[PDB]
Amino acid sequence: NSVPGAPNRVSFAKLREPLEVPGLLDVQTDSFEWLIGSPRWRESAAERGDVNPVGGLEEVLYELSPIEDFSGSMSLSFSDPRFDDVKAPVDECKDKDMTYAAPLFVTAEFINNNTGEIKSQTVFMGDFPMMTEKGTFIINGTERVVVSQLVRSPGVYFDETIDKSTDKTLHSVKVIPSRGAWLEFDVDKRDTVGVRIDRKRRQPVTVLLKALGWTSEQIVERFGFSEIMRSTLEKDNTVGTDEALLDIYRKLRPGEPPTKESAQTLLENLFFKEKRYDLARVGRYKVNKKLGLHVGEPITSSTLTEEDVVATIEYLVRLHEGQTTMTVPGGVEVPVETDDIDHFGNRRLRTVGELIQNQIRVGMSRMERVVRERMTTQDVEAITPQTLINIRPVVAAIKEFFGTSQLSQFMDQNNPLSGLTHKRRLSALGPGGLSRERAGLEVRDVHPSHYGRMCPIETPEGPNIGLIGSLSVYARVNPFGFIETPYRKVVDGVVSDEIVYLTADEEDRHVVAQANSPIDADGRFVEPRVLVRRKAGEVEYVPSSEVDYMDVSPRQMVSVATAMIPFLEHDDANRALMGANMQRQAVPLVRSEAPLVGTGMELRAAIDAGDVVVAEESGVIEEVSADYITVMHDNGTRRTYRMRKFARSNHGTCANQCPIVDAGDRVEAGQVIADGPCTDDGEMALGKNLLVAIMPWEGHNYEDAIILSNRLVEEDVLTSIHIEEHEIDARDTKLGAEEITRDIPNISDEVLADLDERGIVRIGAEVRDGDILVGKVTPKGETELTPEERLLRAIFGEKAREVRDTSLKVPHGESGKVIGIRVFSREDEDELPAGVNELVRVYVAQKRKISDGDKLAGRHGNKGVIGKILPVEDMPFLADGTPVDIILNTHGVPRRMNIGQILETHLGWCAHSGWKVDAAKGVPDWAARLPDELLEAQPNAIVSTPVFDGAQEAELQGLLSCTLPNRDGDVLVDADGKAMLFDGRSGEPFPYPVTVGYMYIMKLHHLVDDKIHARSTGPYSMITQQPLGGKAQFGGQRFGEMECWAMQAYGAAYTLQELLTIKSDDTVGRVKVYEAIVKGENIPEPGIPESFKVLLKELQSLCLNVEVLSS
Amino acid sequence: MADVLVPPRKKEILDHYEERADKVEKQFQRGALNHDERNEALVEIWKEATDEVGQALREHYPDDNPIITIVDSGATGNFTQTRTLAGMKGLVTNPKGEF
Repeated sequence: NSVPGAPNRVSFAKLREPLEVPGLLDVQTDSFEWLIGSPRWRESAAERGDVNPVGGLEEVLYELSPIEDFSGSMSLSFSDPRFDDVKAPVDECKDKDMTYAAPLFVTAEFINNNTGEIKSQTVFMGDFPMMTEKGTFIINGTERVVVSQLVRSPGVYFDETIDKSTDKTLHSVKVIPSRGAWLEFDVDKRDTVGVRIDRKRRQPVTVLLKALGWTSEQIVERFGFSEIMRSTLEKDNTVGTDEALLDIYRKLRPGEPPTKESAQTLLENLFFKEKRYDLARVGRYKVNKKLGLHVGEPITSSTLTEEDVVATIEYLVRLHEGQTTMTVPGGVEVPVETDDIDHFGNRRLRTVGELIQNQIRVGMSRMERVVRERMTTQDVEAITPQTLINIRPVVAAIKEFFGTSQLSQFMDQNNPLSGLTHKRRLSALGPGGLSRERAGLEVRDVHPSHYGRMCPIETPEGPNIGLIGSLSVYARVNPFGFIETPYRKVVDGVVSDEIVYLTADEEDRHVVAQANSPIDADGRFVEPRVLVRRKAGEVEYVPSSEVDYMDVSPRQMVSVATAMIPFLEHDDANRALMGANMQRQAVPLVRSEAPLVGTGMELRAAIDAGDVVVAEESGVIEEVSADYITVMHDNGTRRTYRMRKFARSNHGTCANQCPIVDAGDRVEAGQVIADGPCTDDGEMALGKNLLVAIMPWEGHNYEDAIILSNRLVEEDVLTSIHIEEHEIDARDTKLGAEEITRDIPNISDEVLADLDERGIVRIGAEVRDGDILVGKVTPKGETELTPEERLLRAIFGEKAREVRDTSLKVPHGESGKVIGIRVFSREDEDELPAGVNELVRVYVAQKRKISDGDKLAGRHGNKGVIGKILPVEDMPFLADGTPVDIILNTHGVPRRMNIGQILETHLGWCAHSGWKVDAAKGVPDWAARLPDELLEAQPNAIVSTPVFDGAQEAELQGLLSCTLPNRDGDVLVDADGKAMLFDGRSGEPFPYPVTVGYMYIMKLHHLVDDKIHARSTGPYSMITQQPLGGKAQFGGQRFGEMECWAMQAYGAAYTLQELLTIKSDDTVGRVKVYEAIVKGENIPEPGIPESFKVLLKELQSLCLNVEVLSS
Repeated sequence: MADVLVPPRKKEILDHYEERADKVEKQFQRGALNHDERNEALVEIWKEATDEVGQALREHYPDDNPIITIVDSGATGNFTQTRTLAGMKGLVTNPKGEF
């Protein structure tokens, strides 16, 4: 709905969602254009936050502006950041391995104080990478995405603990700011108040308070009610600002002469001279709200105010006093609480914009250091910002960020959804966050503030559960970086349509209703007792007068990928989590059938994932061809959209884009104009609608295994194209030059047949494991030839041609056609890395079909490998003769608590055969609440159940009992949802009816051909002489410690000796074993390994005489 | 889903225990007991409700019901999973460990 060419997909939504789904890639695009200062963000600020522009780069330049020397005679202020046009379009950068960037121009200005000048220029600062339209950076030629990170927001954290030795509440504060220092005001076991400043041996308050300009009389003046502070005043043990600050300098700076002026200046230097202390905009707003110091005052002065220090002390001592609220003079009062390190009022989103700003700052500070050092060395009346600015540091910083960083990951793009979900990802395990070992187990739980700001379902199921999540559907990131959330404002018991966004703090302040509540078509609630959420996550039945906010819609708590699971509310959270994590692993099939039963998020997840061409402005198509669509935009202009037929993804999968329009169709702006890899008419389609029956059949579908018809293989229903890339470089060598040439030393003309002339294969040659994709010959020089080899060479008339062969050969088990060959060479001026005269990449590709061991899964977590692909005749067929296509198992359904698949099954059948609500006697109560034009449906008619307002079970029962017959008079599936299957193998009918239906299942990217592996003898490691590791090489499987225990427990000594001596390390023993096997002799007695001789020489190298004496 | 039968007598059981939950909440609202004791009372009342719903569910099903046939065979799955499939989920834990 609301998309011009929308598949007419009838929804079961009883409710009516007011707000549209937002610009699902705004968390990336808006952040980046905030960094730049695009006119888009300028107008967005004009709307909301028009106080002033902060252009990211701009803020960095202003804060740095100016670079003043110590003598204060010369100043430099780089200012006014500017961007040129991208050096190259996207596709060219992606093909030629260029980073998609654009230059930075900045007006530098150098000013001499004593004589008086300004030296203004336009300094090239560096080639800055640019976000594409899809929210990705093409850095280095790949497609990297910067994942948003969650980190603790700067601010004041008032927290308290208990002391089991005393049983007293001990309150405390920390003000951890950006680029500043740590400070702690604590209340200890006694009734005193430690003021530990910068990590070293506590302090009583009075020292600072006098050093802060507050006399003991003033201390009483403000802290009179504070009996604890009054007691600490009695305990002060010291009085006087000068003496107190002097003792400060003496202690905090241990042993430093406590001269007054250095101490006075040090107080500022650490806390008020902002060059060594800067709590940022985010922290400043946070603390302002906490202490309520200011409201309409612009967010500025990003440095500490002592006014806030004394307010912190007062708030802390009143918190220990047990007060409810506190009024600070000069500000509106605030309530008195503690803070948590999960509540999203204390964890913020350092989006891509802020991360790049921080890295640019790390660059700019180095630049400033170098600039000022050189300025001091440079002679005056001769220099200019061109001669001062070194732009190496900024380029180095940006490069080391985008490349070689934890938070800039290859966009996992198996299916479009995996793309749109690798964006919108929240990752707490980043530089500046926490490691997977320092991860407090309290950071992975779903604190009740996550509702509407982070999906509780979707997280990786590995050792990352909770550290990586994904944003909600409707979430929106505050300028400061706090995850806002839309709610509906209910006033005077009247629900309005004025959507208002709230952060977690105002979520705690106010009280929130539910969207599935009886609104009486006027904004009015119906029943007074209403479900509602209180501050601490509590759930309560408030009378319907104190509700001031209501949820915008159901399925607000949930991510993008999980919102695509029909009947989610029936599935358990474990299997729904699995379903969401495997809905991103489907592969693009060759046919891409839309799901028969789905949610509303199949269309909005494709038109916003970027893998579907979109008609920019209305027009009429003229030339629709498999490569280009020409649209005639009404007012004169024409535009040719170009496809990407058979383009390799970042995980080897196809990326075709075929058009869906005809030469006479009229299109509107924002319409789907061409499907992508996984799409059909614009609706995300990751798999196929396969007929499924739920009997356990002959033990082949035993313990999650799945059987298939041979129809799926034959008719190419499940079939994924995989395009693999191979690459050989003609690097220079000392002995000579490696030449990619057809001729190769021993290679005969038979194998050579494929190679054309340059050395590359011809587009289309069916290569198989061992073929010569690229023929490259490397100089070797003269080496001795064994007498025997010389004899053979002469007898058979073959000379040496010392130049040795190192041609590229297709890896084991990587057959297929050669889609295309790309040759980069230095002669063509291609900018290959130094030493590479030629780098050729060959794109082989295979049409992998479904196979025993391939992993298939539904949308409900019900994964499983393919146990056996049965022929079509030994498959339980219906009374109509139609065979079922897969057969799941029954025992996996009840104990995994995911009966969603069953409901999806039944509804699926209903949607295939089409129903006709028997409303001749009026609409039955079963459909009394069902929308119109659902009273009847057509065969193969598409339906949708939104997530949390889907098909009430009663609706499914009635629909299942109201299906129309196929072609004869034959209702194959009775009211119960089951059918009488005939055994295709034996012949007799099954004695009990069986559940059948149409379930939408996917093909996961865990194919067997990527997993099967074998080694008899292959490469060997270097330092130690073990077999190597991984499928890229041959390698073996780690016969680890636990397996050694297992075979010690059996008592198998000879096998253990084998596997640890003459299969891994016994260097002289391996060749003897191979020779004895070939000659057919007893396998030789094993020897000492090569890990009890390296040890011996190390111990005779650490000067510990380790010796072996039998006696 | 025609084979997952709900217990007819669930709504009456839930009303009977909802009255007791309401009364406990009222005795808390009138200050007769502190915050923890009412939580404990509600926990016990809803445990009783879970037991009663499970019992009614168990006595409702036939023996040839495939779900209960799978369970009482000892093939797989305890009875609680049947109780959660049909009937009542019951008490669900805190992130900290409480109910």
